Amino acid sequence: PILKNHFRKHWQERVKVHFDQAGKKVSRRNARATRAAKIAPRPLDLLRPVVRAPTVKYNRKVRAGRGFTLAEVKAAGLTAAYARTIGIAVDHR
Amino acid sequence: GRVIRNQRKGAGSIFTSHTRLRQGAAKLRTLDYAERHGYIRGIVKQIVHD
Amino acid sequence: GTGKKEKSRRIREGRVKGENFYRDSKRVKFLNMYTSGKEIRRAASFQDSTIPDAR
Amino acid sequence: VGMRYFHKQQAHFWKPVLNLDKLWTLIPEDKRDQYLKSASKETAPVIDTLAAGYGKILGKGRIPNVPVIVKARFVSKLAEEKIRAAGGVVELIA
Amino acid sequence: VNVPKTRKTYCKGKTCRKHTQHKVTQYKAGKASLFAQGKRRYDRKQSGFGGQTKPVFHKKAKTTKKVVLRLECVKCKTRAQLTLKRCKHFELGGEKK
RNA sequence: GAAGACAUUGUCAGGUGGGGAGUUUGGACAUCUGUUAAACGAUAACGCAGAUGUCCUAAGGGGGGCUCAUGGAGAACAGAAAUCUCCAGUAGAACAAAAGGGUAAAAGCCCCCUUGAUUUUGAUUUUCAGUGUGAAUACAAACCAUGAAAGUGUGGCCUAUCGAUCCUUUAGUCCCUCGGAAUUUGAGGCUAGAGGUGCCAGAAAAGUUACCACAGGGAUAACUGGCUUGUG
RNA sequence: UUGACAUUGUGAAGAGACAUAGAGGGUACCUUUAUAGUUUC
RNA sequence: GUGAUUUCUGCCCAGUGCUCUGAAUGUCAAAGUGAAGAAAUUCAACCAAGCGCGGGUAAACGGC
RNA sequence: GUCGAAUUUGGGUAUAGGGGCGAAAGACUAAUCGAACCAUCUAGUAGCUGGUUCCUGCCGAAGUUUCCCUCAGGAUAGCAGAAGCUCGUAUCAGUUUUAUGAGGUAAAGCGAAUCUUUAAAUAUGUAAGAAGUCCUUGUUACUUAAUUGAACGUGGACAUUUGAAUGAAGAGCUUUUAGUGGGCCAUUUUUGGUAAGC
RNA sequence: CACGGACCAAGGAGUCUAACGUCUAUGCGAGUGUUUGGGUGUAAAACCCAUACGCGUAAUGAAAGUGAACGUAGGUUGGGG
Repeated sequence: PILKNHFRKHWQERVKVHFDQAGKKVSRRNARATRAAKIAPRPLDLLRPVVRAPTVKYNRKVRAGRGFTLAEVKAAGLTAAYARTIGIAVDHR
Repeated sequence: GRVIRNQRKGAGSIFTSHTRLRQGAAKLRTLDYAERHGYIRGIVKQIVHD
Repeated sequence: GTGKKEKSRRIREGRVKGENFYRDSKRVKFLNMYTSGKEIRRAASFQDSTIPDAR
Repeated sequence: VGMRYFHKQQAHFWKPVLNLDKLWTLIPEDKRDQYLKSASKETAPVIDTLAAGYGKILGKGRIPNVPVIVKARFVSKLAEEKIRAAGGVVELIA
Repeated sequence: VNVPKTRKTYCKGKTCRKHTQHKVTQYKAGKASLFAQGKRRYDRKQSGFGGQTKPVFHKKAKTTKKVVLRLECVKCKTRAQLTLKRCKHFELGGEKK
């Protein structure tokens, strides 16, 4: 068989090996505990909407979007600027 | 090849004019008012080798 | 530059390697006879070292 | 060899096939035996192939006698004809 | 050589499919048409510095071309090409032997 | 003072341009007949005597007729030297050409009709890796030519006469695509040919160095196997 | 080294064309003419 | 380039390289102009220098 | 050799690598010049040379084919090892015998032609049965005037002298990869050459 | 009479990686692959897991496209058991 390897360039300079895979995970769970004491009563992430995905291959599913709208926040009975302080993401676009 | 002789003149490295002993630049008098509307009288003081 | 090329000269006037604006086309075979007799390791010209058939 | 196709993206060509051999693996095991012990046009088990992740229904082997409602985007000639032998329809969902 | 102006050979135009009367012509190459695919790739590649990039063929040895001879039908007007061998003098029609 | 909407400067375009830059500057090669070649085939040498890069709407097909090279005996002109005529004539003639086969109610010479030198794609033979290119042979499906008929014809009586990739171009279909959706130009595709690489399984290419540089090869003459002497 | 474009403006004459400004004139026509204009060498 | 002095340097402008107070419609880029078309685009006519043609030159390469 | 000048020389200063400077040798430019020295790109590339580190056991080669700007090298085939798989007497063989083919060489012949009328020895093709023979009649869109035939069958009949000799550390099949692709000598035959360790 | 070797000690030459082919061992088997990431911890170990995704279960076309039972998935021949 013919096989295509792309190694003519000086590739030995740019090689990154991830020995810190078990290191950075331990250094990431210490961020989710330091944030959880600074944000002390609050649930560490905002509330996300419900969105149906594009691109015919994936439109059968449903997916967590980015923010609600200016319209869904109005129909629930609260303003947009007050919604972001309560903990609710609002997407204007 | 290398740079031929006449291409090497215009750098002025060792080809500059020898000028230690020259008396000065032999120019006419600067055209002022008196030389443009009359004459002026001058004395020759010494004539000298340059 | 654009005029003094081999492709653009022959169109003006109307194949052996080394034909130029100079000597000719026939002189190149002639002036290469001074280096003609050499054997390349193909024996040399005019020494074939072979027996012909003389009938 | 052929014509060139600029900006190809395999999301316009997602269509995995599904032979009529399988056609009952989409129903789980504990529900699988119950609809086989019913030839009822009253209760046909609805099969939604798109939720399982299958684009087109092709007819390869032979299915049992039980009538089945099949929902799919694309079916072929012998695949649709074989289900009507079992007394089942094909609802073209999009 | 010398070929006749008229020639009765097999046709295929969804109606004839038989030996019908044809008229003879000689094949000539078409216009260069510089908006083709090969010319536009060749023009973009020569643009810039670097000089000549494609090979330019020099060493010619043949003296003849093959006579290509396409035949126009007179009923269905379907044209069909046909070849001959290499020849030097190719006239057609007149001068019966 | 001079000069003036020109010069100058900016950007593209043609001409010139070893003063300068980069690089290159091949090793009976593709073929057919005879022979070397030693009773299957294959078999070398810068073995050998010779051919080819064409030619022909007939010098391709089919059917009918007929016998050639050459000699003997004869006809005003006319003889050894045209035409006439008979006797013998296994081919001693001829077939586009080298050469070897094959050929007599023919494959030759004369007349009659013609396009099978066509369309569709497979099987097989030769060089052979049983790849390609070339050339060839036998079938099937058509559609034809010819002959009273059987049959014969998929070019030349058999062996030599030739060309991939990318690109260009025509023919085929009247089809497929231009990816937000259509129309009309345009472009790209599938099928089958052409334009050519003679270093012919296919690079685009001039010299010199004794001023020379480098990686490597190869020498040593004079014992063939009685090898040399005085008589063409 | 040669051409084009840019830098690059303003005049007076000359040769045209239009826009306008009336007269005539056999929706118009078209020989005429004035001017205040925009441009072509 | 030639190489003191004395003495002498003859012929050829065809090629080659220069040269020009020559010639003029042979080739001839970009830009611009005209025509066709729905347009991209295409064919035209025109077109500076050079080249081509004509003239000069050998104490220019040279051929004597 | 030259020795009052185109002389010799100190210090200052100017020109720096495709550059300088040269009364011209391709000279000189820090013991380096037909293109200085320093460090980096750099462990540049080599189809060329040299080297390649422990023992025993088993099997064991090639210098040849076709293609290549190929001739100190590659790709392909051949030869070689390893892994094994399906089976188990089996189809066989660098060999003879019986039968039957094809050859045109040595000899013979010129009272054959002008280069074969005749024809060996040695080498070579194919057979020696079960996938066979025989009988009867089934299928078909082919074939024939015709079920006539071709081809394949149903069924029935014939065993180990079942169709010559000798032999057979099994026979068949498939992957996979190494090295090699510079050869040389002798008998016999022969070419080229006077002959040659040609 | 081709090249290297005065002698001794110590150094001294088929290595690592990405994508694969044949073969062999192991897990599961119409499926398989936990480790990008989350949970957890005696803390770069171990153990646990979601949705996806990669290869496989369908090919053939340049493409628009289409997409596998006449029959116990067939008939004949040779077949281990």
